[PDB]
Amino acid sequence: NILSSHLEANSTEILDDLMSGSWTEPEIKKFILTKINTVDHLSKIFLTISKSITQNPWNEENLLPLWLKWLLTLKSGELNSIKDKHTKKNCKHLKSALRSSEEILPVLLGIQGRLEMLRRQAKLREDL
Amino acid sequence: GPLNVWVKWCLIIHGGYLVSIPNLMSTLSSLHSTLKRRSDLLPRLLALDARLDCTINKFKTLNYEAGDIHSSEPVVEEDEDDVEYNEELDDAGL
Amino acid sequence: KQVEIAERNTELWNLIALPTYTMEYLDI
Amino acid sequence: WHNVILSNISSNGKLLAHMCKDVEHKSISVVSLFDDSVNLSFPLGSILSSQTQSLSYNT
Amino acid sequence: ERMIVHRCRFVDFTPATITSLAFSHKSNINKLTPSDLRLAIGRSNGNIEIWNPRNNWFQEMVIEGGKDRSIEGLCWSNVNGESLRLFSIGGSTVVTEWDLATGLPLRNYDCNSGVIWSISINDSQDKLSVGCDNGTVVLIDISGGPGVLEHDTILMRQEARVLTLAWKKDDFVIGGCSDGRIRIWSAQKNDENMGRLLHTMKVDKAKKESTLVWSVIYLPRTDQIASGDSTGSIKFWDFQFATLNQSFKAHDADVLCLTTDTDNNYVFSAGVDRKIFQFSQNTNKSQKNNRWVNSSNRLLHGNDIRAICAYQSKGADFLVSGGVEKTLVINSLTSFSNGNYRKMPTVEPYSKNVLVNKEQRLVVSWSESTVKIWTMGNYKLVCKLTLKDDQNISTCSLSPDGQVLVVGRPSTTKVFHLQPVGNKLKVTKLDNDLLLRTSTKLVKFIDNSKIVICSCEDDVFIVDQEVELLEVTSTKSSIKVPYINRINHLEVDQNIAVISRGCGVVDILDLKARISKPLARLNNFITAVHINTSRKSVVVITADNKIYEFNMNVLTQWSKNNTDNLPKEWKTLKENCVGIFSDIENSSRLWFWGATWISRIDFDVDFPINLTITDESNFMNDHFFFTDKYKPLLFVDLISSNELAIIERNPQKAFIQPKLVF
Amino acid sequence: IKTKKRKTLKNLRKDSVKRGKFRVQLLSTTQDSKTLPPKKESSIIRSKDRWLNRKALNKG
Amino acid sequence: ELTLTVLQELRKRGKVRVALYGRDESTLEPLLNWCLKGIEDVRSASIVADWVAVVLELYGNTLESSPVLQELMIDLKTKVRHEIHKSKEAQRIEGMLQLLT
RNA sequence: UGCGAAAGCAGUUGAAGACAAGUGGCUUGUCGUUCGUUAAUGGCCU
Repeated sequence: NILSSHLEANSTEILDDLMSGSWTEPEIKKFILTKINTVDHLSKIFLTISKSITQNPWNEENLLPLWLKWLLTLKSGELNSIKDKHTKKNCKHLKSALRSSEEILPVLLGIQGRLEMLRRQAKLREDL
Repeated sequence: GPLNVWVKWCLIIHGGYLVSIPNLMSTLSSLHSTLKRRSDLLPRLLALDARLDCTINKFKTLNYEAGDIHSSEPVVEEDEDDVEYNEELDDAGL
Repeated sequence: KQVEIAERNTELWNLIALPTYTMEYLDI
Repeated sequence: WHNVILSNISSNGKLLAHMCKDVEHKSISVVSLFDDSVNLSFPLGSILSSQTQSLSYNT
Repeated sequence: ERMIVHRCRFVDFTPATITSLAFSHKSNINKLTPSDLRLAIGRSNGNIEIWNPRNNWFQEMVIEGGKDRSIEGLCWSNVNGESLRLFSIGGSTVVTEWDLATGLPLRNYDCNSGVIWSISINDSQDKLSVGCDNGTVVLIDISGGPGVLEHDTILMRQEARVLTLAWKKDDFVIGGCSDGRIRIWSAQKNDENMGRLLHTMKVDKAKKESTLVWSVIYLPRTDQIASGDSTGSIKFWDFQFATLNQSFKAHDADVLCLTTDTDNNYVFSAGVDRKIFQFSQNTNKSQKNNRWVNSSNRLLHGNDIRAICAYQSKGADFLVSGGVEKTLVINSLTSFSNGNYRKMPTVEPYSKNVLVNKEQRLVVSWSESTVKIWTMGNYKLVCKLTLKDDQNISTCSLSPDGQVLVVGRPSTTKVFHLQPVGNKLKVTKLDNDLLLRTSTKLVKFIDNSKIVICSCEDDVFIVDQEVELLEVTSTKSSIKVPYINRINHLEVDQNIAVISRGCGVVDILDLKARISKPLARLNNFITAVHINTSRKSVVVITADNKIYEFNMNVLTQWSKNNTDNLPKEWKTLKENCVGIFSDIENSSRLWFWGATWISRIDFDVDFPINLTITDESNFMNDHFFFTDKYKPLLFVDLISSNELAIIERNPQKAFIQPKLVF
Repeated sequence: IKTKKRKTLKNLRKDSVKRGKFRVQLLSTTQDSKTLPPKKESSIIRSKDRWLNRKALNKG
Repeated sequence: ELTLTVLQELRKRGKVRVALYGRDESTLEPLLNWCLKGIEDVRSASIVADWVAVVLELYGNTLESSPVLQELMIDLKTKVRHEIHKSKEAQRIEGMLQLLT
């Protein structure tokens, strides 16, 4: 349906950002896997999603990161072999954009502990 | 699992006594060392469950592409009535 | 949602036979 | 000896062997030095096996 | 349509382990290879193949044995001027001498003491040692003529079983036993110490298990005995003084078989740890000091080596080895470590075990004493016949229309009516005592009822009666190798047959008049024969891998330019084409196959121009398509005008000699 | 019939039954005795291959 | 500690991959069935992590074929899920008493 | 390779000559050759 519209648009020649938008429109998990299973080659979906997740490594939408993790689950026998000239610095800047969350997961878990302590002692001292 | 429910309640309720104590880390060192060694390896098992779950759902979706096929694939047989028509001494007999 | 984004990003950081009978074709 | 790759001398110092690099490949020559008792030479392809020519350069 | 290909792996026809290799003639380096040299391979299911090492090892004849029969040792005997004679022990109390013509035992001499463990032949080949389980060494007088064997003398007894034998000359007999010792008896008749054991030697025993001396040879250039035992150690013993010169700790487990060359400059040895060791004495200092060195070591076999032998002549110097893995391996004698080697295919089907019929899309296949039938669809096993009144099987044929099967061995044959009852068959014997009494090699079905039978005693019947067959000139190779003038092949369809005997004689026969009209016209052993009804032609292919065709009522112009316009694949071919047929959609194209490839030659086209027995020794006298992507090949055929049947093989504990880990 | 087919097969195939104090052996046929060498002694064949597959050489 | 020290000696010394090369279903089940127990402890879990990572790196096809180590990988997944909940909540207690200095 | 913190941040990967194989050239690959660039079943002692 709309997954087929996004498939045809992303397969023809153009409209890759609008293609990921149309993929984010219906946005099924099963159809998300099916759109990776159907196509036989990509027009540097890894490159455009690399620049999107590089420019927003902190977005509340799970759509493009879900698409990236299923692309890397199902097609990484070929993403390491499609291209290795711009794709090398692509994975480099993606890996350096994403390592900071591994750097700051402990402070966020610490602040989560802080806030749970504060809210639970405030629920405790509730003035009878 | 069960006992750290006790340790979070001791900090919440007695939040004044052990902030007025002068050496918190020196007085409950064993808690600090236990939690440091429990939470120090968190990136390692993050990488472990990423790498594990990736292969797990990889074979799960590849086997869910054909999960109905192995329910009636086994059509195996055995030494059927060709063995009875085969036993030529038992064909002279019966 | 920050710990969720951080967990997924860190996952991305650390993420960076013969049958018994066939049927095939050959040249005439 | 006009091109030497490797060399060794016996324990008594009575003779010495060395390598040549004289063409398709190298060569191996032994010579007694305190007398003309013996001096022989041969290409080392007759030393080497037939397996080694289709194997790595370490062989 | 394009060619749709049924790559079948249903037939699990598996041969058995090579247990004994022997060469018919001894070595004689400075004379030409004789035209009568045959290698003999006794397996462990009881069949004896006989191969000829001319032009990459074709297989002349096969002598099958039946249920629960094996063969442990075999020796040749050729007194100069008389026929070859082949004796063999099984796991029993008899020696069995075979006549090479029929492929049957012509003598079962029960040796008069116990179960035979080893056999050896005297030098000058008038006596035969059998070394038995009760510690006896029995001499059998061989020189009475081919067939007649007499008991001669039981040598002085002992406790433990003698597992290997050798002779020094006509004089002494050496024997390695299962108590770790090596005895030396004197078989010199008309001496005072005839038959009594002169010496005993004891090898270095294993610490935690019993030691068995498995292989013993005599080395005539020096005066030693080489001996391999079950510790892996290989020892060389001075014969006079009966004592060890030097021991090597070579293998990691037992040394089952060891052999030597002509002038005893090398000793090769092999066993269950699956490496072949070479011990050399070729240096002038080695020969003047009597000092073998452990020269080299090769890993070529997969599981074991149970048999090793060596041949060395003016245009042939190879050692041949085989073991638990069923394949043969050829290496060079004087160039063992340096030179190359050839691992033979595990089966080259010169005698087939599979054929198909195009109606019902069905295929029959017979292993030892059972036949099986399945149909294409997938595929479905429709019937089988594990006839156990039988003991040994041989060749088989089905009627066109798929009605009656006939199975046939050299003792009898039997014919079974078949009726497809749906998802099964019904099979019934139809009695004919002429068939039940006749010996059959080949049955090939003139009609739906008429078959032609080639008997093992050179008779050609036509049943359901007698073809006149002219005689062949008996020359020296025909009297030496006594099966050369025996009918190998016969091919027939529609009342016109052609037979083929391996002297280079291929004779047509009209089934009406039953007269020969010979077209012998050949130079060596004939690999396959197929009749082309188009062109009115016979198509022979010989062991040299040349395709001749001739007409009927000499070779055509297509043969005359094809033979020397033949492709480079055929000119560098290693496995002989064992089967030819013709295409089904076109009556003029022909489609043939060896054991590792499939080719097809075109009837009219011609293409433009621009470790063997290799000497000047004679033979046994005195659009083009090529593929090999179905190389472990057993049988191919056709079904209808677009599909093909390619039935092949597919695969045991072994001594782990591990590859380097990284 | 499933639990005694090998019984009736062997009891119809085998010979040399007892008759009181006696035992009535069949003599064999020149057919088999001249078409084939006799069977291997399974005792000694098992001894040789059991030796070559003893536990002390670690096969795999 | 003896299983841990031979794992660590094979890790430091040579190759995990050399120690794991010739394996199949029946000869990997001891390793993974111990890795279930070793993933709970702090002292073993780094070694258990890299050994499980290498064995799923070089046996990803046996994952597809054999179903009777798929379930072992699933049980290992739920084990690492419990352990990662524990290693997260320990960091939360660490922060909530870092607040009390 | 350089700067670095253990993270990372910038840079890549030319030329000549000889030889080998394949089909005097052409292709491919090597080098106990030069110039430039910051760049073989073969395992451990008593």
